[PDB]
Amino acid sequence: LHNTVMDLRGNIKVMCRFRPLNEAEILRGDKFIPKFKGEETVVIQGKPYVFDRVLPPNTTQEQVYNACAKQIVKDVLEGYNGTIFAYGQTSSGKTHTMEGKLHDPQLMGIIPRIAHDIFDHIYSMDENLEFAIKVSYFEIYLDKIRDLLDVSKTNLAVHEDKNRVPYVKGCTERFVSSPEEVMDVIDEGKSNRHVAVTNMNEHSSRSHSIFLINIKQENVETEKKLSGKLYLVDLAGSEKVSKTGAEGAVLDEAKNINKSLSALGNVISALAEGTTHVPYRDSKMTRILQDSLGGNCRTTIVICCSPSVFNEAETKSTLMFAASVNSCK
Amino acid sequence: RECISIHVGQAGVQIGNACWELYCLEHGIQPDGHVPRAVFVDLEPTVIDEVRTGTYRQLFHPEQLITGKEDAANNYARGHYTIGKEIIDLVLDRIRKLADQCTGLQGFSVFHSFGGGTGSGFTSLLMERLSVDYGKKSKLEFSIYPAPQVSTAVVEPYNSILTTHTTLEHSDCAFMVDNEAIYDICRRNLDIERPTYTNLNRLIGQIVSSITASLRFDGALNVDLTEFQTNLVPYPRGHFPLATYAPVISAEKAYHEQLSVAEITNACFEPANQMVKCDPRHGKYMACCLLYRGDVVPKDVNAAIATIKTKRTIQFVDWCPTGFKVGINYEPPTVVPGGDLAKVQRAVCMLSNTTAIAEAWARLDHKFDLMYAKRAFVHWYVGEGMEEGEFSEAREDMAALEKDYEEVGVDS
Amino acid sequence: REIVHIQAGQCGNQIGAKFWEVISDEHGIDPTGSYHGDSDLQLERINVYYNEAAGNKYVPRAILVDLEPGTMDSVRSGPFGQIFRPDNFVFGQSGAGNNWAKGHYTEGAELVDSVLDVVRKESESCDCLQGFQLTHSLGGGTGSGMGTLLISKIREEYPDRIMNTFSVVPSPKVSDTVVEPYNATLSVHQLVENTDETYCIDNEALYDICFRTLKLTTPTYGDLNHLVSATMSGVTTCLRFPGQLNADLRKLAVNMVPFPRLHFFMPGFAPLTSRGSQQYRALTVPELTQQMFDAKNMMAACDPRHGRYLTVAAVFRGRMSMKEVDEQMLNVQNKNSSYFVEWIPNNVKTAVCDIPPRGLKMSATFIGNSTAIQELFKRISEQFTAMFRRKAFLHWYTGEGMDEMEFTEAESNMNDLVSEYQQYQD
Ligand SMILES: CC(=O)O[C@H]1C(=O)[C@@]2(C)[C@H]([C@H](OC(=O)c3ccccc3)[C@]3(O)C[C@H](OC(=O)[C@H](O)[C@@H](NC(=O)c4ccccc4)c4ccccc4)C(C)=C1C3(C)C)[C@]1(OC(C)=O)CO[C@@H]1C[C@@H]2O
Ligand SMILES: Nc1nc2c(ncn2[C@@H]2O[C@H](COP(=O)(O)OP(=O)(O)OP(=O)(O)O)[C@@H](O)[C@H]2O)c(=O)[nH]1
Ligand SMILES: Nc1ncnc2c1ncn2[C@@H]1O[C@H](COP(=O)(O)OP(=O)(O)NP(=O)(O)O)[C@@H](O)[C@H]1O
Ligand SMILES: Nc1nc2c(ncn2[C@@H]2O[C@H](COP(=O)(O)OP(=O)(O)O)[C@@H](O)[C@H]2O)c(=O)[nH]1
Ligand SMILES: [Mg+2]
Ligand SMILES: [Mg+2]
Repeated sequence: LHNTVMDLRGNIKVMCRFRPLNEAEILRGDKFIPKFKGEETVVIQGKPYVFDRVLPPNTTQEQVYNACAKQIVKDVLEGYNGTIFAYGQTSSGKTHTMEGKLHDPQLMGIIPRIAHDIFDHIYSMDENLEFAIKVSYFEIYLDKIRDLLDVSKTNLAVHEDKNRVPYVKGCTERFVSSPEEVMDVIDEGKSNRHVAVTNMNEHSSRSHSIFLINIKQENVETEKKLSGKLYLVDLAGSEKVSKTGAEGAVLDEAKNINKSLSALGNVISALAEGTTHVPYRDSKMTRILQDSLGGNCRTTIVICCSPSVFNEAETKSTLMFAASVNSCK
Repeated sequence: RECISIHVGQAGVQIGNACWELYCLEHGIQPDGHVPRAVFVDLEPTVIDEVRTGTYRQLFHPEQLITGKEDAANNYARGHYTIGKEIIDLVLDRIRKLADQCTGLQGFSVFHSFGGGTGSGFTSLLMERLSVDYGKKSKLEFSIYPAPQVSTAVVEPYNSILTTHTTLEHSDCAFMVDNEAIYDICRRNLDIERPTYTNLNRLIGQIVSSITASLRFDGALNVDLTEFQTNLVPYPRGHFPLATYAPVISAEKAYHEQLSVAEITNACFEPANQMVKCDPRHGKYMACCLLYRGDVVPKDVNAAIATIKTKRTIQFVDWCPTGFKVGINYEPPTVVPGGDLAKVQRAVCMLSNTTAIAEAWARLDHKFDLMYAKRAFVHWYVGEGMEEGEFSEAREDMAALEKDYEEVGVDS
Repeated sequence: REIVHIQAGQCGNQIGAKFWEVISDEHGIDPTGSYHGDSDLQLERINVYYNEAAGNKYVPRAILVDLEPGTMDSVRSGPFGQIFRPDNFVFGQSGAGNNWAKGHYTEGAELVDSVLDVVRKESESCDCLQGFQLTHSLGGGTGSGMGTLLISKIREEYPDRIMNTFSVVPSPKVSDTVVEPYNATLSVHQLVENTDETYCIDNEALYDICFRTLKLTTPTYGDLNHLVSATMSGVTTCLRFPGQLNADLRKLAVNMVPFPRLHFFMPGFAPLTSRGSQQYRALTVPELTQQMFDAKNMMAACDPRHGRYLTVAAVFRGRMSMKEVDEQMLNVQNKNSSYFVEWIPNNVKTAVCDIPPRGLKMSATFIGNSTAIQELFKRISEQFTAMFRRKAFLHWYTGEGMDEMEFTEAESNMNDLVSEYQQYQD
């Protein structure tokens, strides 16, 4: 039993990733709250089943990448869409999973690995395929699309394609033909990302990030152009306004962005599981990633979570996201 | 000895002006006499202004009248977090400035309207900030929880499942008076299809007078505020008893007024007279505080109650032998000169915790889900400094309030 | 609190004259005179629509935007026309061409900055701003295009203050213009994405409601306008009055919009009886809900009976029993459980002012958010395609610096908007 309830199989679920504690904090104040059972249940308070998969505080970056992104990259190279969503609050491990360190042989994230696998097929399988890897990097800040390359545009617009599906026109794209140029785009975009001035350790994301890898491949013999889009969406942080006390800072401004986008989130998995079509074209995020939210099921949601007095908040929301589907039999 | 009061939300303020009226009325202190002992909060000026323009205009200090010219918003979030926040400090200041001036107080009788913006949200953090600044006192909040079918706001439940969960871990005893179930009383026990809000207010304005006013007033069987929560709450959940009044007879129509105790007390347990659509559909009482006032012989009571204790169809909880706090005052009630209240020489304002609300909460919780189930007006709160957390996590909250009010009863 | 009206285009303008014709009397403000107010209550809250300068001159705080002089020069050369401070008149002597594109990208885009300028002078007036009222017609240049721009800018300048929009959606039966669906589809687009409360009125839903619900045989425009202005007074201004249970733009907004689209409503007035005879006074209350909730009497074109409701706001304004009000609303909610959507236990938002419309005993504005309005954007959207397909009078747009993808955009958008709205009718 329990399998028939997997009606959600929509895969569009959200794999849980717990980050481990470092020795400096095991006895500072932060202690385990995550009890793991098997390799797919996490007991936090009252909770008898979780969902599809829980990655423990012993799961490698490589291991997270295999389950979550490796298939999505494979499908993208055949001309399909895929989405990888990322979520988790401050000190949950987001920076460590998506990029990690830019050149680290096994501590590197998702984006440097995809970049390595892309250029390992290129020049080994190009004899009729002419590849152009185009990267685009933009943020949604105050629900306006701010391009993060070239000259920062404080707003940027969508237009519609041949099928009447929207896409971000004018988004500055650039060629990348080796891994280095991809890193240089990341360094450029992060240096203008809206980050709250906390202590140096904390990285409080107030702007949601969309990293586009557009795998354009051209075929030389009469067959035409393919264009797989991999949307790597780094969600900005969620912070419990009640506790922190936003009087007036980019706390209030972030609270409105993170809540509007997480709410649209809720409807999108619920629709991706079973509903009639609904809140598309509501926000710019939704306008950027729509074609993926309807077809090639590859919108892996990778939510982080670190034991402690904190992170329990954003972890909880990450679990509440794809928890309902078929109930039951 | 005293008990401050914070009337929050237009409603809590209308009811406030009312309860505040009945007061001087039975204390011989006309328009301009002494000095109140409460405050008024609202994020919509025009309403507190009514206390600044209308009657009982100069009986207050423009200092105990807090307003936020800004916006009310019939949404918890905004009133609690975002906007409501800005005012709170200032608000507190008075309940700390008015709390100091006195002499060994007992608590703050809070007046709010569960399903509002300024009433649900705001207070939520007002009572919140109190439970910490004066944990060592009484926090009896007098609420006007959501009409069972005749609600107003479209969101109401969002605002009331949220004022309950945030205040729950902060109140001492929460009195409840159902707006609709009071209308019935105005239709069935007074006859009038013309009940202005100004009436329901005169009513609670009565039942309330029986709580503080007269009780804090000498008598043959005094009952302190603490007394309540002690003799009234079996468990830490800021338990919510129900308010009921006895001689709710019409001062025009019928006239049997002279309705000796033996009668007015029986008239409290019949469900059609309790300012709450929580008809004892099964809810076993677990403690009642029969506050009497006027000419009453203790034996009359210690008999009229005895007769009741043995009606059985009035089934009291198991774990409770005797749950009847008999509060006797002297001075009879005091009806508005010419409203529509009979004016007897004795009354029974009995309040109690009844496993009955197992219902009322249920029916109000369910509401919530239906909408949350579709997020309905969710974007209105999120965009106001709230999250999927506060809702879902305040739903789970009440869930254990449906189990609580179930376990403490129905079982032996 | 406060608000700043906006008279975009001629229509939106013509109506301005009627909205202010009324409102003033509902506030005792003579042409340039002051507050003659029969009472003293029609003053403690005026601010919402005026400003203090002289001491007898409370000037309406609205904006008059239009690219056709003659118009504003008819509104400024007639009755109350001499109460607006000239600074308010943001004219565009250019050719006010009937092109959405001519008043949104080419001609209007210039006059915009000289507008925003004032919309800021008025916003930064004093106290605290609530939102802006916007009148116009979605079937012309200065209306749909330039007015639809005015907001897209307003909503970037104060994404906090609200935005009520009073649109005269293109009446069905007969279109008082030809490209209508062009100027329309293009403006609704802008609406569904900036203003957060829209009250759609139909010149022919009015006629009807004005020729059969008012035996009125010669319903001049002035009238229609007058009727409309009657509703927008019940909405705003009204709630800025006391009440057993009062609300205000937000309450109205925060109780009426379940989903961010912005959604459009359909206003309905209460006592709508013919002069002499009819003066039946059957206005105890069941008579007002009788009214408000019937098909006819909905300023919209579509009929509620053709689609559930999401929210309803009976904004009454006249001494009544919070019992006979709160009660009625219920039976109403049960006699028609069929159409009233279920996932909202209490769709209705009862509101209750005190003072009524100057000369009347009891009234009640109705602001319905029914799914029925699906069957209107459908209409509009249809007309588009049937003519877009052949690019009918498209050269007047493109030739004005437009895009073949712009029209595509709007239709789709507004077209999807139809879709969604059905997601609840079911
Ligand atoms: C002797 C008497 O009682 O006369 C009434 C009257 O006969 C009736 C027929 C009025 C009359 O209204 C109309 O005939 C009408 C004309 C064009 C468009 C719409 C309506 C009246 O003109 C309208 C007028 O309305 C008001 O005074 C309100 O305050 C109203 N004011 C205006 O619309 C207004 C008109 C001119 C100049 C300035 C303002 C209002 C309503 C809502 C919000 C704000 C203001 C009233 C009660 C009457 C007359 C004078 C005959 C009615 O309308 C209103 C809006 O009240 C029509 O059905 C109602 C029922 C009324 O009993
Ligand atoms: N008994 C009684 N109930 C009232 C009175 N006024 C309002 N109510 C009820 O309380 C609720 C109304 O709350 P509102 O007046 O909308 O709001 P508020 O709580 O004052 O605060 P805001 O939403 O910010 O204006 C409804 O359920 C009314 O039925 C009153 O004078 N007496
Ligand atoms: N698996 C891991 N191994 C070693 N260090 C890690 C690991 N995961 C996270 N960290 C470190 O712990 C901190 C959390 O990093 P990141 O900086 O990854 O957090 P978020 O990105 O979780 N934070 P925030 O963006 O503020 O909401 C950083 O100092 C990381 O270098
Ligand atoms: N109710 C109403 N509609 C009007 C008025 N004037 C024009 N209209 C309507 O507006 C449409 C024409 O647009 P118009 O206002 O001339 O556009 P613009 O002046 O170029 O912005 C037609 O559908 C008319 O019925 C008016 O005073 N009242
Ligand atoms: Mg991070
Ligand atoms: Mg109020």
